[PDB]
Amino acid sequence: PKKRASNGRNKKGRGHVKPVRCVNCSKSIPKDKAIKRMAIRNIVEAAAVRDLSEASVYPEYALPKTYNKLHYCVSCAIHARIVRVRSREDRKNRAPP
Amino acid sequence: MRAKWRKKRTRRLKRKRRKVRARSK
Amino acid sequence: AVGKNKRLSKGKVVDPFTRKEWFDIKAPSTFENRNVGKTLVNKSTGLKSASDALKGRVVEVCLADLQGSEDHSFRKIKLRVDEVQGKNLLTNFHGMDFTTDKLRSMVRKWQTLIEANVTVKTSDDYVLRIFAIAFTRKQANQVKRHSYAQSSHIRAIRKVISEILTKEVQGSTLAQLTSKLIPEVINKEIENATKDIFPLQNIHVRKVKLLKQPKFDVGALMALHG
Amino acid sequence: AMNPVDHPHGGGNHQHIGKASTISRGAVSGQKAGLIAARRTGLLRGSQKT
Amino acid sequence: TPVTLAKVIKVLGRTGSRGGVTQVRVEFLEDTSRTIVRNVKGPVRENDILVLMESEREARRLR
Amino acid sequence: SQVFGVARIYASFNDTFVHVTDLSGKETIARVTGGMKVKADRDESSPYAAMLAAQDVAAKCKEVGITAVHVKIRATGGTRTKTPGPGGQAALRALARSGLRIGRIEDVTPVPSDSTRKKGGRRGRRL
RNA sequence: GGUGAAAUUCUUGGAUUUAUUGAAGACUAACUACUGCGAAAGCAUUUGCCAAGGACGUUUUCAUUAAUCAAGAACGAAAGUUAGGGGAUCGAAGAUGAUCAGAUACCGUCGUAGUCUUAACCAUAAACUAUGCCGACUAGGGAUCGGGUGGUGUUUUUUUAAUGACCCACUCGGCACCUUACGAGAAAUCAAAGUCUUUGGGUUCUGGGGGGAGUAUGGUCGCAAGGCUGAAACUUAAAGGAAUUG
Repeated sequence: PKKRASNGRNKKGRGHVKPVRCVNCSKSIPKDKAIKRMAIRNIVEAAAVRDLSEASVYPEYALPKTYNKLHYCVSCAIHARIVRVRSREDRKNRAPP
Repeated sequence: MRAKWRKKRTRRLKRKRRKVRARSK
Repeated sequence: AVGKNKRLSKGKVVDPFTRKEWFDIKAPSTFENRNVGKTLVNKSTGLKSASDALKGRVVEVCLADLQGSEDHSFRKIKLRVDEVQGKNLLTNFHGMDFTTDKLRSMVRKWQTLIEANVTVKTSDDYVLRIFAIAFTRKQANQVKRHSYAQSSHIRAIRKVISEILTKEVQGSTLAQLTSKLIPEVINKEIENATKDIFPLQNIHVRKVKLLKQPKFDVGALMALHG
Repeated sequence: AMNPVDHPHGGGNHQHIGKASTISRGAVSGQKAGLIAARRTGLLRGSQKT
Repeated sequence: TPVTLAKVIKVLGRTGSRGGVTQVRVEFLEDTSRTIVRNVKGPVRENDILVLMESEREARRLR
Repeated sequence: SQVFGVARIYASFNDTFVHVTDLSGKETIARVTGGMKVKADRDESSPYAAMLAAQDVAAKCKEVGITAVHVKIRATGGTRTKTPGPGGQAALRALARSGLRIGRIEDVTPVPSDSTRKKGGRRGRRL
């Protein structure tokens, strides 16, 4: 049967969507169907922050971060525990916590 | 078997029919 | 891998630190920190002419470094090695660029990006390709989430931007460009042109590439470095 | 198809060359029948590569 | 053999695939307030001194 | 006052390369990598090896005379993983605790617009 | 350098690498969404030109000209073919690293055809929303794209005009959505998959247990690959759909 109403993607009034590649497997998957997330991560990872602050040529340094979108396939996503499988009643929470 | 490969087997068989019947005709 | 290599030399010392000499590079008149840095180069034998072998270079340094200003932090200037006078060598403009972290911060969805490009000549014989980035924004008193434009607004924004670019650069020489881009008055010119179109925040500038300069004119460079 | 007097391939009860047709550049006038100063032969598949 | 004597001030939790090891937060005594988070094998508790043959490591996890 | 170099890190999976140079770049100093530090072909990417190289190049740069460095982080990008290995954090922690001074950290990973082609088949890498 | 780990391979002839240029081709990230357009396939830099289109507004015009359709024609992803070009990445085949009991399969390094394009062919796809086209009526709610109306509404230049961008309300048309379940259905589920045993608004196309078989033959189209049309004999009691517990 139709397991979903949108078939695991978002295609209405298109008929076609240009593809996207994953990053582990690099599988050609569409965009509306993908597991796009967003990595916004301080470059320093919260451990070396004290050392870099004290050793900075300039204090009051912003200490910028990596900003980038992360497209994942269903397989590698589920395997890397990004998402996980959901009950037949809670598949429909289209928003996150 | 898988339907696609069943199709491929059928096609190869079919074109072989083609060739043999060309040989006889 | 410390001990894996099957051959370091299929073909079958002096310390380069001692073989290298120091040099000290200064900015032009358009930036308050003239003295900006140093560099190294092998000792100028008659075989090599370290002067020219070093002349063929460029350096990116931050405008916060050159003006003390963390608001100017997000812009970097490439300054070309153009003159050398006995280890107090001098530069001139080569090209601007933002920081990718800044760009990746300002880019976000539920808004509309706009980008324009122009490939225009200046008053002083250079020919430069400048770009311009502008964003949309939810108005105050607005309630919608995205504030998407309607593409005719965008094409018009493109036209007015590009003609502003040509107008300015056609008449402003190189140093004048630097002097009016360090404050970025151009962005406020855009916003004052367009505030009857869209609120239009985050209207910064984008890279600029000398496509062909005139002759060096060491006299002009020294005039800058008076 | 000629006779061996008339060419360096001619002759034989079968039309066959016998001796390889890739000829040195430093051959002479009388031997330079065939593929001369050749680096490779056969069907080329790909690119002139220049 | 210059080593550093540093004290576990917190235990993060057990790891190894077999519960055989743990992760702990340890403060250097020399150069106080210099924290680290590192691994231990044996039975250990709070406040516990320990010699470390280096300072500059933090192994996140293990199986 | 303080003399400045630039750090030029490239934190690829399977290896975190570091090298330091003049502000221009052609004046290159002391390129070192994880595999230059350690043995295991898998540990080429080890952050341990990364910090090892960081301290060794710190020794080289202190004994040649640099004081500060402006950091330029890079990753594979282009077609490939686009995200750093652990040696990034490892090396910056290492030089921070080594004491050489720090400025102007920036990411220059090639994040190309409208790339050529992503490798590894359409179906993917069937690991 | 690659990996789960390794290995094939490149590195004093300086790889890998960093800086300044260059060339070739492809590509049009981020903005990019329960968002748009298009009959469908499909379409993502700018600018210019070519004609086109839907909706909207209309106290304009003609006047029943219309719907759906065999036959019959147009377009028709990828792959593939023909001759030229182009020819970077990627990569059917194939060689090799290996792992394996075996592995011409996965993973790895190479890599021709191809990938791109001009002219001409092919006429298929899970070409799926597996849901024909026209029309009407019926439960709510909200959000959104486009047009329009009204509202001293707000913000915008020169305080202030326009305009524009917002807010509110309404409206027509669109991509869809949240909830119910009156209704329906075998159930999943569905604002139609409803208004059907209280059986009829109009029309077209297809199916009649499973396989054989989308086979055979005959035409017909195509250079070919193959496509369109398309049975029978024989065999069989089940295959199959949706849900429940294990």
